[PDB]
Parts: sequence; structure tokens; C-alpha cells
Amino acid sequence: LVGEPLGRDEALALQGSGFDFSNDEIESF
Amino acid sequence: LVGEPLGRDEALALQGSGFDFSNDEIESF
Amino acid sequence: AMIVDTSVWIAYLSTSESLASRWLADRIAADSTVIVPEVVMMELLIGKTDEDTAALRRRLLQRFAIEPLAPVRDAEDAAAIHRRCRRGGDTVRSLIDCQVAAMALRIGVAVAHRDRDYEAIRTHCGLRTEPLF
Amino acid sequence: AMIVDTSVWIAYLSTSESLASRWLADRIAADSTVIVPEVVMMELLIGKTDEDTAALRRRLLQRFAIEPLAPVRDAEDAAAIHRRCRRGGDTVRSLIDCQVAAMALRIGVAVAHRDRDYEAIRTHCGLRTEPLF
Ligand SMILES: [Mg+2]
Ligand SMILES: [Mg+2]
Ligand SMILES: [Mn+2]
Ligand SMILES: [Mn+2]
Repeated sequence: LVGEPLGRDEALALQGSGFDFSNDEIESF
Repeated sequence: LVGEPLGRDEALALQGSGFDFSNDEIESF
Repeated sequence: AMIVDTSVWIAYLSTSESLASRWLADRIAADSTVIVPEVVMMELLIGKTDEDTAALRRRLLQRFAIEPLAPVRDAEDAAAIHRRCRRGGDTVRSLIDCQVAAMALRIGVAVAHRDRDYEAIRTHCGLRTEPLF
Repeated sequence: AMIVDTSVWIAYLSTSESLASRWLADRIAADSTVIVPEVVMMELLIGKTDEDTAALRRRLLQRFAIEPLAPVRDAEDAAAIHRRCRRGGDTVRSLIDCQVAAMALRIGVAVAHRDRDYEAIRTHCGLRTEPLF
């Protein structure tokens, strides 16, 4: 299942919505 | 370029030929 | 037409104030072409465990061009890139970075990033980058 | 027909003796079917910077079945596997392990390994394993 691609405003609304890992962490768990 | 697949004995001869990283290091440098 | 590395997407999702985040927000606002390697998609999809958040991020990346790796060849090139960098004194911290770089060199685009790994790859392999520290 | 994870190949190539190394030597000597995911091939080809060693090891792996990942799908599944394990309390340490598991579950084979990450994936997703600690 892949939903409908986000519209532009929808995409922008995800800025700052959160991520559990830093990039460093994601490259070395 | 990919050379010819190793034969059985050719393959066996590479046991212990060396690896710079443990698996844990491979998964996180 | 460029590749946006995981590091920038993470910045975009993590804060609204960093250069990387602001840069991507601008690119999204301008409807510019963002190339999303499948390995970048993969890294982004594990940042939140909730399946509904994951599904939403899946739809976020679907807005852009998701590009699959070239089977076998990108992986070989990625390892070749890692070895070359290491001979040059730089150990690239992620093979996924090397796959992204292999794809970029293959299709002839630059990589936007916030990860010094790509500047290492630039040094030894020539990769075009837009660093966003 | 089974997948041999990077961890076992490393044991084999490393100068140390171990059960994993003896296990792969036996399997190679028996002409048993070894499945080589491209991402495992990639990991193995960075263990030595010397290009002639890399080329020789490329031929080693070419002896067996180099199995290509399914474009987009294996990556999505890898991420789903990582999320599922993380909800269950285990953070899998490499997305490459998750891609290997995604392939194994897709084609229906076990994974021989010396990496607890696959035991976590086994617990949460049912992945068949042959642990070689
Ligand atoms: Mg990376
Ligand atoms: Mg691994
Ligand atoms: Mn990196
Ligand atoms: Mn692992």
C-alpha cells in the first residue's frame, strides 16, 4: 500500500514533524 | 570488469586471506 | 534535478531552522525536482515506528522521483568508491552514502547533503555536492 | 538454498579460526547452494582496499548465485522490518541486515549468520536462521 503522493502544502507541513535519529545515529546504531 | 567465477579449490584458498573490519565495525565505522 | 541525501531530509524533519531544512523547504516550495534514491527512502522510513507516520512519509517521498538502484552495478561501484576513499585516508561511514554517490555519478547529478562523508567522496572521486552545514 | 550473511563470510575470510569459518568452508567444499544478496557482496568487497583482492573476491562471490534485490519493494520491506523490530524493543543495527531479511522472506530461504540482529528479526518477523556463534 502506497497512498496518494502529498501535495505541496501537505509536504511543507511535515517540516519539523520529528525524527528519532540523528544522521550520525542512523549510520551507526 | 568481472573475472571468471572461482573454482572450488580456488575459493577454498581464500579462507583466512584477511578482512580489515569485524562485522560490528562494518555495521558502524 | 538533484539527489537529496537522507541527512538533509532528516534535517528537514527534525527542525525548521537549520540551513539544510530551510533549503529543502525552499526546494519543495518551488516544485523543484528532487531525486530520492530508494536507499534514502529506506533510511527515512525507519525514523518513526508508527505505521501511520511511516505511511505519511512514504507519501511524502512519492511526491518526488523515487529512483531504484541499478541492480548489482551500483553496489559494485559503491564498494569501489569506499575502497578508493579509504586508500585516500578517508573511511566513509556508511555504505548507503556510497550507493547514493554511485547513483549520482551514474546519472550525472549532484548530491545535496549535510554529511562530511560526501565531501570525502567528492575529494577522491569528484562527486558534485551541495553541502548544507 | 540459503543466504549467507556478510558476518559468516567475514569469519571465513578473517585469519581467525571459528565455527562460522569452518561452516562456510564445509559448505563451499560441498558445492552447496549459497545465495549472495548484492548488499552482502557490497559489504564484503570493502574489507580490503587492494583492487586485485577486491577483484578476486568479486570472482569468489560470482561462483555462487548473486541475487538482485527487488527494486523499491525490498527497501520498503527492510524499513517495515526495522520498524516492527523497534516496536518490539529491538533496534536492528544495520538496514543492510533488514534488506537481507526482506529478500529472505520474499524468496523463502533461511539466513546463515553470526549476528544477533537476525535473531531479533527472527523473533518479530519469523525469519528462518542458522546462527553460527
Ligand atoms: Mg548516510
Ligand atoms: Mg550486517
Ligand atoms: Mn555518512
Ligand atoms: Mn547486524
